[PDB]
Amino acid sequence: LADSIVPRQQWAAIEPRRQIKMNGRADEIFLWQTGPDTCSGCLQDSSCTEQIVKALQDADFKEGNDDIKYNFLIDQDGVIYEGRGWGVVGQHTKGRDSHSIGVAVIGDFGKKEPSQALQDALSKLIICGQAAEELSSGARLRTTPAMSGQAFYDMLDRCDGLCL
Amino acid sequence: LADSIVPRQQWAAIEPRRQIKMNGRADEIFLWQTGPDTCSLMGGCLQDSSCTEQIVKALQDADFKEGNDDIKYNFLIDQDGVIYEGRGWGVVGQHTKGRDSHSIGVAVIGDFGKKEPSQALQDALSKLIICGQAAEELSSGARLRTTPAMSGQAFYDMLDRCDGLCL
Repeated sequence: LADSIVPRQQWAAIEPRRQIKMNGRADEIFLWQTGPDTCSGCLQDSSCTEQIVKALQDADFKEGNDDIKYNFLIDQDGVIYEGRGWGVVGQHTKGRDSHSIGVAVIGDFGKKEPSQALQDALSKLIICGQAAEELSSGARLRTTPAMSGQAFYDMLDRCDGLCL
Repeated sequence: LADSIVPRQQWAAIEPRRQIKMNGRADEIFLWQTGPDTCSLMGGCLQDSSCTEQIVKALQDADFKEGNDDIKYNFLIDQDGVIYEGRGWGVVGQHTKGRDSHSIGVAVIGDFGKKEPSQALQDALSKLIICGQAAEELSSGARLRTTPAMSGQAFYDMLDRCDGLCL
């Protein structure tokens, strides 16, 4: 908490091969998980989650995407990573990328719920985005078990949103 | 909580005479109170009513008259937690003589010589900084600087015993 969002240059990101500007404020936030297999310890590691971001971008390329598919990413220790950033249409939620923000939580949460550190980072990213008119003040957080993992989904269901 | 910062145009701001950009993040936040004499201009209002937007405009007018390039502060916060955009992020203000080049000036609307600021105002203050830091506009260790003369005894006393805003 209290740090800055890690910019594209910190994790040595490649310029995108195409960047489509978003038509004003996003009013939705789609939460996805990178997967229990992301590894291809380093759940926090010593700045290991930073090369994972770099890698995810590389993966997203071979897949035909214009750049890493998410607008932001968050690791289990609470550090936020700038993906496509604010104002750019991502390629994360088929057919719904145009007016939403796509966030990816690094790791799998099909069995274990997210750390309070990760949850806090997410709440922060939302509050700050809204403060700066990047996100609509009513933006709903959307996800499903298939998207962010049963453990993550179950948690939002219990705390009617992020816990505490 | 989820509300955006109020942009210049929402309070009918007139464009700056000149806008000087700021090289590098700001490493310090200077706190100033608009004073007990804030209700002066026309003569509750300082509370929830949005008469506050009219006060921000009034301040700008006062600052122009004195020769400033625009309203003196980068941001202003009222007692209900509403944050208003002054000069905004990345621009040098004219709020703390000699120290404007690498800092952010925040004015708190009211008189805090005797009464501490509402909790709503503190949280907004807290949010502004944290979001400034997240967006890399303020350094990660930026110090909230002030004195009783600048922001009122009551405000100074509170930050002084909590080494910054109280949790």
